[PDB]
Amino acid sequence: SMEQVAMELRLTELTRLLRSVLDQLQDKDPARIFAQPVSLKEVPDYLDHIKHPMDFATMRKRLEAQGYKNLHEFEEDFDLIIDNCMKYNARDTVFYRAAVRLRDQGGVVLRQARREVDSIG
Repeated sequence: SMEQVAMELRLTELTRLLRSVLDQLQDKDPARIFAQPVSLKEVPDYLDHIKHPMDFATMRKRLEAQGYKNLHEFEEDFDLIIDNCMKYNARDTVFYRAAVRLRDQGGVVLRQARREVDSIG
C-alpha cells in the first residue's frame, strides 16, 4: 500500500536521525570503552552480573536493520550501556568514570533529539 510505504519512509528518516545521534554519542567516548561487547573470553562471569549486555556496535547493527521504532527504544539501549557499566565496575575505575561522562554529555544530544523527533513527527 501507499500507507505502508509512507510508514517505511518515516522509519528510514528516523533511522537517519538516530544514526547521527549515535555518532554524536559515540564521539563522547573517545577512549572506545563502549565500542564493542564486553568479551566473555576476557570476562567469563559477565552474564552472571549483567543480564542485558549492550555496546555501540550492537546498537549500530540494530539501527541498520531499522530495528529502532522510536527514540525511546534507542534510548533504552544507550541507558543499558551506561547502567551496565556503573553496576559491574566500581566508582573508582576508569570504566565507571567514562560512563558518568558519557551519560552527562549524551544528555544534551538526546534532549535535542527528542525535540527533533517530535518536531519532524
